[PDB]
Order: sequence, then structure tokens, then C-alpha cells
Amino acid sequence: TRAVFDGSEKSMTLDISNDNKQLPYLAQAWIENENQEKIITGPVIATPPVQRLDPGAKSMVRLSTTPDISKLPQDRESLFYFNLREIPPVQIALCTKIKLFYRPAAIKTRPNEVWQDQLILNKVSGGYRIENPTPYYVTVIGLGGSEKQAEEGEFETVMLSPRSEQTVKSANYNTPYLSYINDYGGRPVLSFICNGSRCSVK
Amino acid sequence: AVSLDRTRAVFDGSEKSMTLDISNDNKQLPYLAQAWIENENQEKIITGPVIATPPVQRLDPGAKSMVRLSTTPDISKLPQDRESLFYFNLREIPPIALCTKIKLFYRPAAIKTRPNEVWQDQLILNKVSGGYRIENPTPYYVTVIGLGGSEKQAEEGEFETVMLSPRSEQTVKSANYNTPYLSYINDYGGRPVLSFICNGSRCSVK
Repeated sequence: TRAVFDGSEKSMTLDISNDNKQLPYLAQAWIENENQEKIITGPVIATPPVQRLDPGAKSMVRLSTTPDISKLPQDRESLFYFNLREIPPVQIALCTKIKLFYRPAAIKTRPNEVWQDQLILNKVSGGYRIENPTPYYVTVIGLGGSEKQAEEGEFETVMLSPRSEQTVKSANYNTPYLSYINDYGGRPVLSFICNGSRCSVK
Repeated sequence: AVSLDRTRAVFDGSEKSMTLDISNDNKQLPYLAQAWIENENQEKIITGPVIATPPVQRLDPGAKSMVRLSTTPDISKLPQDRESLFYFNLREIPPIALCTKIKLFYRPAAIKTRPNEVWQDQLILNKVSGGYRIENPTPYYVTVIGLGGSEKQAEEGEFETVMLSPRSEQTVKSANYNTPYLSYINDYGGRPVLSFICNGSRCSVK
């Protein structure tokens, strides 16, 4: 659901398949920027745009970077979405979107480093203002009053941009807990300790 | 699996908004429903002039809900003498999503119709080589769902559904019937069948 790249490889292929055992499908592929608008001008592209996949048949999509990848900020992450839509040739289709995180080598991490423990919760009316002081995107799943309640979250509540703040509507908890998705797809839980209006990771 | 209450919608421009019912038919798991508007080119618009709220909502197992469609003040820049086409989109997110797209016809208040008013009987069928050049001289989109040499064939026969835009024409491949029968879908989901009389290459409704 997420791929991190640094632009050292100009191309990548994804394996796609028609999982429908009976009908043929067209598979449309395209890139969107972080605001989820289609971009056909780079700096990440996908080919081919369209292709027919017969029942049970396998194929691939090629993702490439263009020279304009180097005009992106080099001290923070940039986000793209790879989109796949499958429609038989009320329109009902299968639609997938994978998050592509452009992570410049200047901000490459070590595997035993957790930047997500720098999140701050600010107690505001009707919820919290979360600060992400890091150069990376932080995908939050659950926010609760216990590890259990944070672990139950089934969806991505909010996604925090590099070096940013966002307000989320939430009940005020004495002991706030939040789960996030890491680079490997896991969902660790953080516990916060509050001091009046501000809570930091224990 | 989130489902919609209808397959097509008409936005009555004499109203400020309208609502669409959605329901989570999965009784076991919760889903997120993401809703957005597209323009006639199937391009996403998030500023107006037609908006869907909320953009994203949580549906609990078996829950029912709704999506509200509203106009911004920019809606007054669309043509007021013809309908405009938008698409209403719905994406379900499981805890491999499904995406539904219906047509949203925006009908300005100036061309508001009476409930038993028919305009699809103003289509003109022109016999061209290989078929018919169909003209829609009205301010509405008209969807033809069948064409044949009898009432039976217009309804029973398999036809490629063709949508005509306001005040335009489209050519469809077909046999040359002496007396053509055309079927369309109205705003109520009815499927009336028209019969044409051709004098020369021009056919109009009896």
C-alpha cells in the first residue's frame, strides 16, 4: 500500500492481474499528486495508461521518474499516488491507490530509527492539533484512550505532511494512544504523557 | 459494499441541494465511503460548482446514510438554457476498493419540466448510409436504449446505449427500417417506445 523511492532507479515494474475468473478487464493506470489530482506531466509516470487483461491473465505496469524529480524539495518527502482502475470493456470498477513516497537520499533513514515518536498532541477544543516536526509523512490509524482502542482502528484517520500541524476531532483522553503505519506495513502504538495542553510520546 | 439508491440522477436547479441514500450492505464490517464530483470529461473538480459532502464518511456494519449534493454560487455561470453533465463518484474503502460512477444531470430552473412532460418525441432520425443521423434539438440529454423495426424489437433487441447531448446529433449504425421504433429512458426510469414515420430521408414521431 506504500513504496518508498529515492529516484536512484529511473524505472520500476508492478505485477497486476485480472483476478476475475470469468470476465476480461481494461486496467487504467495513472499518477496523482498529493492533492489527488491526475498529473500526466511527471515527475513520476506510469505505462501503459490502458491495457486489456483476459480472465486470470497477468501483466505489468511500469513506473518511471522524469528528470524533473530533481526540482522537488530535497529535505523532506513528497507524496504521489499510483492508481489502478479495472473496468469490464451504474459503472462499477475495481480501484486501487498505492502511496508512493519520494524520499530524497539526503533524508535517508537507518532501519532502527523511529521518527514517529516526535509527534506532539496539542489539546484544543473538540480534539487535538497534532504536530509532525519531521521531514516525513506520518500515517495515523487510531487515536484512543487505551492501547486496545488505538489498535482497533481499521482505517487511516489522518495523514500528516512533513513539518506540519493538523487538527483532528477527537474526545479528550487522559492517556492518549495512537497507532501509525511504518515503512514495513506494521502498526505500532505510541503512548503519550500530557502536561496541561501538550502531550509527547512516553 | 456500499450501494447507491439509484443509477442516474437529475439535479433540479430550482433547488439549492439534494440527497443520495447510500448503505453499507456488508453486515459484518465497516467501510469508508469517499464521494467526489467530476465534470462531463470525467475530470475531478473539488471547488464547484456542484459539491458532495461529506467527502469521506465512516459507515458501520449494515448502516444507512446519505451524501448531500450542493451548488456553489459559480453554478450561475453554467448555461441556463440547457442541461450540464456531471458524474457522481463513490469509492468504498474496506478495513481492493469498489468505485461507482453515476451520471448527474444538472437541469437549470429555466428549463424545469412538468412531471408528465415529454420532449424525447422531438428527436429526428435521418437516414444516412449505414444507419441514422439522430438529432436531439431539445435542451436535455436524451438516452436511446433501443431501435428496431417493431415495438417488440426496440424493447427486446440488444442495442448499444447512446446518449445525446442537448442540441446535438450522433450517428448510429443500423438497418434501414421503413417505420423505425425508438426506445428511451425518462427521468422516472420508464422506457417508452416511439414510432417514426419517414417521408424521404427524414423521420419524425407520428
